[PDB]
Order: sequence, then structure tokens, then C-alpha cells
Amino acid sequence: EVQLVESGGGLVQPGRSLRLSCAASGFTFDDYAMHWVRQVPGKGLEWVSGISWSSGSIGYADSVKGRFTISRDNAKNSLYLQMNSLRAEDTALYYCAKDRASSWYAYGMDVWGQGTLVTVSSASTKGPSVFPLAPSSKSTSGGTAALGCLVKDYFPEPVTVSWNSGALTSGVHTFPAVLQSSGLYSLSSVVTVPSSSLGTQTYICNVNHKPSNTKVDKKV
Amino acid sequence: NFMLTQPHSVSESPGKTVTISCTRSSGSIASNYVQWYQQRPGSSPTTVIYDDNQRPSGVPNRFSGSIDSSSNSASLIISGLKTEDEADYYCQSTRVFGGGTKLTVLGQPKAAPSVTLFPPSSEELQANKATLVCLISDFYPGAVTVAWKADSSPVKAGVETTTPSKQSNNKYAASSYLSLTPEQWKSHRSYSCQVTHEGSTVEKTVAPT
Amino acid sequence: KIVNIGAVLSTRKHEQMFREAVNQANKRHGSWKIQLNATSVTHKPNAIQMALSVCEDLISSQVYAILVSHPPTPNDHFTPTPVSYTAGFYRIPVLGLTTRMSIYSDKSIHLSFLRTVPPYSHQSSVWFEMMRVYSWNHIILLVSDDHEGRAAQKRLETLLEERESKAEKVLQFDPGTKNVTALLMEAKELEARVIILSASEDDAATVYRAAAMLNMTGSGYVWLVGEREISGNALRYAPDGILGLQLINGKNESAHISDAVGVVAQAVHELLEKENITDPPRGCVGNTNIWKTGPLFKRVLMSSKYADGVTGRVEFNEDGDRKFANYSIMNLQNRKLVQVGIYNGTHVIPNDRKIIWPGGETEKPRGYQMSTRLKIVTIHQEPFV
Repeated sequence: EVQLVESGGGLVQPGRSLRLSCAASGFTFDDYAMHWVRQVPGKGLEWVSGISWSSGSIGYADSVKGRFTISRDNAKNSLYLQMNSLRAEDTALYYCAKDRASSWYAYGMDVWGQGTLVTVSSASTKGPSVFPLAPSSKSTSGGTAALGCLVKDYFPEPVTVSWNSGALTSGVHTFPAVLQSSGLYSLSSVVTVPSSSLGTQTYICNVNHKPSNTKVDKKV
Repeated sequence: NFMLTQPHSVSESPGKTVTISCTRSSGSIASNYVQWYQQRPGSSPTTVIYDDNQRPSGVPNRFSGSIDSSSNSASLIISGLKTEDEADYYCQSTRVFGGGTKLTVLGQPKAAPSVTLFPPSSEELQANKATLVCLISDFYPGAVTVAWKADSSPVKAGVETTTPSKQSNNKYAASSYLSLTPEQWKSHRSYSCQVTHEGSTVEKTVAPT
Repeated sequence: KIVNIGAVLSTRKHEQMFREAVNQANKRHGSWKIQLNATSVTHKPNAIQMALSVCEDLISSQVYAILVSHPPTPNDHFTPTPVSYTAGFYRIPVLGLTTRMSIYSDKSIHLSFLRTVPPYSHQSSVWFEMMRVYSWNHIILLVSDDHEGRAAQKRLETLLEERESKAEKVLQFDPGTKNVTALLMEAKELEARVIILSASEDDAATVYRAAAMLNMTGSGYVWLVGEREISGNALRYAPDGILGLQLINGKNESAHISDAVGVVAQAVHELLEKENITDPPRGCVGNTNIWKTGPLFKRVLMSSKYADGVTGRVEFNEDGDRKFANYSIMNLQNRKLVQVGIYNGTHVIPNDRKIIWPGGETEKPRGYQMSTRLKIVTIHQEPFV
């Protein structure tokens, strides 16, 4: 029946160009026109471009003038999206959408593809930076304390954060890493301890990063 | 132009009929069209409703679209059934997309989020860097919004919040990191991190030193 | 800014349907720019009054196109001739909806006119296509002759010369005549048995009566008649086992109205993003100049089409009339009109029902006789004769 496949996406450095290819299967290729819309992490989607039944009727998103171009070949039922001068805020997904009429004025699409991955950033292997997150000024709610260790700007995944060589496992909590605009990962790990141990007990967090071969110990 | 507004998320228990509406900013709702789209996490989005209230082939009825103007908004009503059909939804009119509302099936009782705020450490301040860490734990369902304010106005630049994920205890947790310079850290009297969970707002305020 | 689309409908209900359809089309893509208002006017008797009315009440609003339709009560008393002439004086394109007469298919006379229904020659195209499936080769083509008959004969002859074959004695007859017994009797004595008829209603009835009285409608024969030759007088004077034709939708004005409005709106929006735009004339009197962009509009209205709607897929061909229609072969079985097949495009498709031929012979009667009564000619000369 109606199946949609896309390919050609991936990671590349800024200042390069790319060409995504969307091939269909089954339904007739000439009789319909297909848009180009992108999914961004967390947030929703935003229209990019739109083709006509054959050519002529064209349309681009407001912010994507010059950077992107769209064309199709009706011979091998394929769609080519060529673009250059990539940037850092477009590191998201790109979905292939097929409309229902022969013109894109309708702005109603159905039977999407499966999504493709693109991400442009300076992927550099850098050792993590570890900082101690101290608790409040000897204030507690139920006798507990909030001590932690923050790992900043490490690439790539994954990292291992333990406390006192991982001897203590109760009250520990490791949170998922976050990717910032710098293209490097960061996270933090917290440990719940009684408030009576503040100033009399030493807590050491050990950080291991095999890709960067970083082995550090930080005292909170 | 305009900017459609919809609630961030909604929680429901199996066997209840619920309505979800997205509000149009400017212009009459009846002037243009609306379509409801659905997607499963890790799955490509698929259309569920098009042309106001029309059902594409394969739709098992149930999905009903309301196009009452009211306060210039449109809604969809779903009958009481949970199954596995609990995921984010979208509405589209013309070159405009919404944030998306997450439909969650209520299992274990909802838990009040636990929010802890960590100001930047002095060691980080020695490196001309500052990071405010707002950590949210033991909250269900995984649908929250994190905001930052400099004690007199909300701030958005430099913030990075992790999407909620399912832990082992069938509960969600997340973190938010705000990057600020030490000079601006000492310039402002305090910084407040606000977390909203199922309409419940909790704020934590921290001050330098 | 604001663009109008005039239309000449049949009755008030269809006018309201047209207004609702244009409102719906505006409820589709309407992101400012265009507004696409619509005007209308009802058919009128006479013709001079109709031409004056269309002129004033429609060209007084710089309409970008005109929609016509067949008159409700009569059959040919109010053909859309006046609208075509008056609105083709300025090269303002018009769309025909439910008129099929093969006089509007040539652009020498009607300079801006394109329909959404195949006129009458594509019936001859189906004749030729269905001839191959049952594999009979020799035909006699009994056709009337005012303009329709000439067009149908020319189309079939042009198509039939691809495979280098030729037709037998194609024979005509004047419109509205009587006593065609001599010509039919001449056609009776020959070596072909499949006969193809293309004539109007009353002429078809007369031919059927004459053939019946010559007992030429008996077994071993096979007929072929277009849409007009049946369904007008097809339960009073028609033989048994005759194979007709029928366009599926035809008189379903609402669907055609919706589709035409869709096509016009899509093409207008496609055109409006062009550098050289000039508005139609404002008044009928005092202006005698061709709307400069007019012809260009026609082109962007011709090639594009493709508004996939209720009636199917629409794609206007080189000279107006829509191509790729869907006919429906019929047949008579005891004064009934059961369906036997469907012709979609470039290929017929039979059905699960059997077919009764002219005489009840459940077979596939081929047409050939091979007289074996040759007449010979010799000349008196020499010891040879």
C-alpha cells in the first residue's frame, strides 16, 4: 500500500551541506505533492517547504530563505531535499509528510514517514568538570541532607558517577544527562544523608569517563 | 499571524470521557480548518482527525471533534477508555503547531514533586562559571514545566531541562541547569526556580552566599 | 484583493449549493491575499435577453471565470451558446458542466471553453477498444450526418487506421428523414454483421423500426449504440440484446459544481503569484480590448487541473474536454437494462453476469458470411471469350 521511507540524515560539522532522500512505495508518485516538516526535541513541529504536483507552486518557511531548496524527480519516485550553510539550532529530526491533494495550499498531510536524524555541532571529546553541590546552611526538613556532585561538559556518553567508591548505595540518585547548546553532556548525582553528618563526615564522589579516560575524585 | 495555545498535559483515569482544546490567538476559528494529530513515543506521528469532524479510514469511532467557536477555540472529546492510547496530541490549522498535551493513564496515585535547588558552588565561581541546579524527584505522572526567574522577571536564556524518564519505581524525575556568570549571580538579589506539576506550582528561592 | 467568479446555474437550489461550495473553498486555504467571492444568475428563455443579461449583470463585476449548465426544462432550446460567444469576445474562460455536443470541441469558433465531461467521440474510442476484446474485424458504420455524425465517423476512422484495418461501407442519412428502408436494405446484403449506430433519439427509433420490419434484428447479428440511442426511447422500440453505453455520473450537477469550483480556485491561486496580472474589463460597453492576461490564464487552467475530488481525477486534454472518463456498458434483457461491464481507461472489464445477444443465442456470434455467390465480369474478345 502506501509506505514512506527516508534516508540521508546524520551528523556533520558546521559549514557543510546535506541532501536527504525520501522514497515512496505503492501509491502513485505523480498525483500527489509532499511537504517537509521537522520535529524538535521537547517542543512540537514547524513547516519548512512544500512542492507542487509537478513543479511551479513553491513555498518556503519564513526563516529558511536561501539556506534550503526542494526538488523532486518523478522517474524513480524519489524526493530530494538539498541544503547548505548548516547551523546549530536545527539539530533535530526531519519528517517526510505526504499531502492529500496535488497542491500544497491545503496544508493537510497524512501517512508520515519514520523520521530522520540530523545534528550539527563541534563534537569534541573533552574531560568532564566535577563540582561539589553543598547542602543548605544546616537546615533540614526530616533530618536528611542534600549533597551532590555535578558533572559538566563531557562527551560522549556514558559516564559513571559513584560515591566513596560506590560503597554506599542507599539514598543515591543519578539523573539522566542533558545536552546543552555546547554539544556536550552534563548531569548530576545526589545522595541523601542524615543532617547529623554535616561537617563531621567526608563524602567523596568518583567520576569515570572511559571515552575520555577521566578518573577523578571530588570531596563535597 | 497567531499562536495556538493548549494545556501542557492532562491526567485521566480509565473509563472517563475527556475533552482537550487548543485556543487560537487571533482571527475567527471558523475562518480556517483544524486537524488533530497523534503520535506514540518512538513512532512516527499519524493523523487521527481531519477537516473539523471527519474520521479517516480505520478510526474506531470514539474520536469526536467539537468545532464550537466559544472563546475562539476547538476541542476533541474522547470516550471512556484507556488501553495503550495515552500519548501526546497536536492540533494544526495553518502553518501553526502547538506545544502538545500529554494524555496519561492514572495508575498509582499522583505524588507531589520534590524540588531541590542548588546554587552554584564557590569552586565553580572560581572558574568564572555558575550553574543553578533545580532537581525534581518522586513525581507522577511525568508531566512538569520548569521556569526560572531573577526575583523580578522570568528568564529563559541558558536553561537546559531534562525530559522526564521512567525510573525503576514507576516514577519520573528530571533536572534543570541554568548557566549564569558570577557577576550577574551577585548582581541579582535571588533566583527562583518554579516547577509546575498537574497544575500545582512550587517555587524555590536561592540567594548568593 | 477581491476576486469574483460568475456562474449561470439552472435553479435556486443549485445556486445555493454553488454559494456553499465557494464558501467552503474559501474556508480552505485563505491566508489573506485572496477572498474569492462568487456571483450568480439564473437561466432565462429566449437568447438575446440572455446575452444582454450575462453581459451586464456578470461583466459588471470583472468576473474571472463563468460556469454554465444545461437548462432545466428543455433539452436544446437553451444551449450555452450565448455565454460562450459573449464571454469569449474578451477571452474570459468559461467552464461547461453538463453539456456534451462536440461543437464546442474545436477552438476555431469557441475561443475559450472547456468542459468536464467527454462529449460524444470518446464513445467511438470505446467502440474501437471494445471491438478488440471480442475480436470481430468487419463493421458497417450506419451514422447520421449533420455535425455529430461526421465527428464520430472521423474519430473512429482515424483510430481504426492505426492497425491498418479499414471499415466497410460507411453510409449516412439526412437528419429527420423517413423511409430509410432502401438504404438499410442495401446495407443488409453484405459480408459484415456487426453494425455501429450513431444518431439522435427519433432517428434511432426510426432505424430500429425499419430494421425490425426487414427482420435484420434476428439471430447472428450484433448492434452497438451510444448513450443517446437508448434511455430516451429504449423500452418502446428497441431490439433485444443491444449493447449501449452510459457515463456514470452525467446529470449529477452538485458533484460537478463542487469539482469545478475547486479547480478554478486552485488555478486562480496558482496564477496570482505572477508578475503580469491585469484585471478583466469593468463594463460591457465602452471597452473593446482583449483582456491581456486572459489567454495565459487559460493555459494555467488547462494543464494544471488535478483537483482530486468526488467525481475522481480531473485532467483537461489538449483542446478542452476532460479525458479519462468511466463509462458503463449496458444491455437489454426483457425490456430491462442490466449492467454487463465497466470501462475504466484503455481497458474494459467484464462482470459476473452473462450477456444475451440479439436473438437469445448464448454464444459469441462472430460477424462474417463469405457469400460464395461471386459475380464475374468478362469482355467479348478473341478465342478467349
